[PDB]
Amino acid sequence: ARDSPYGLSQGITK
Amino acid sequence: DSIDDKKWSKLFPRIVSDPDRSSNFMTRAIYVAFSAVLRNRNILGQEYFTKNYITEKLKCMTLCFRNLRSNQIAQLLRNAGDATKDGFLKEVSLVITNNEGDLEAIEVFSMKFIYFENGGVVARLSTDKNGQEDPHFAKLAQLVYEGGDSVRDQMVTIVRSVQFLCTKVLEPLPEEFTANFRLEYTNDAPSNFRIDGFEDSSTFYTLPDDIQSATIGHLRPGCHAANMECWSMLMS
Repeated sequence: ARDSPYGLSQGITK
Repeated sequence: DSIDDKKWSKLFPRIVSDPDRSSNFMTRAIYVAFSAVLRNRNILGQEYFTKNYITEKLKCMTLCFRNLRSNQIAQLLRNAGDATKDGFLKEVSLVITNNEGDLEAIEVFSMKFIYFENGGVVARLSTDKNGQEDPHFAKLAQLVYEGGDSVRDQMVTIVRSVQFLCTKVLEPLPEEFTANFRLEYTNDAPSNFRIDGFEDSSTFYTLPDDIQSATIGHLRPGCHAANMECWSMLMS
């Protein structure tokens, strides 16, 4: 399913 | 070989020499260190943190399990930390940028990992991408597990360093910024493996050429190893 080595999370924005 | 500190027992395992607890300590390590970073850089306000003891010497603000938001973020790091169990996690990093979601970072708090084949002695190789040895590999591979108390001191060094950098070294973050967690999988991790909370991405993060850095500290439990560093434009 995953063919990429990176993971991105939702963040905190100020 | 155990950590007999009364306070340490709450957040951490008393024993870190065996694979499971070595991996589990790392999960707790990620949780405490990034809690302090988030708190002391004032990315999140106090109300997302619970005052906790690390040792009888040192206190720290850790993500609150009883607040909606902080519990989500704590869960996020717990998932990243659980990937350490099978050697699937190359790096987790708090990435601060101007806009969501820029590739080049203003500031990064990185934990970078390495796994050991058996007995916790010989390091499993960690490479590019191009076949080149990882930047964080050598320094962590040379290390030897020196007992539970050594690990206790390492955790204390990291949290104290985190407090120092944010309080004495780092210039304040801009009024407007976006901070998110970005991770990298190891090549060993299968295609069916994905870490909850983290979207797949072909891009990680990058740093400006004139970037400054500082070593927060290393971790050497029985069967795992990690190096934590700070990269930023806001030093001094």
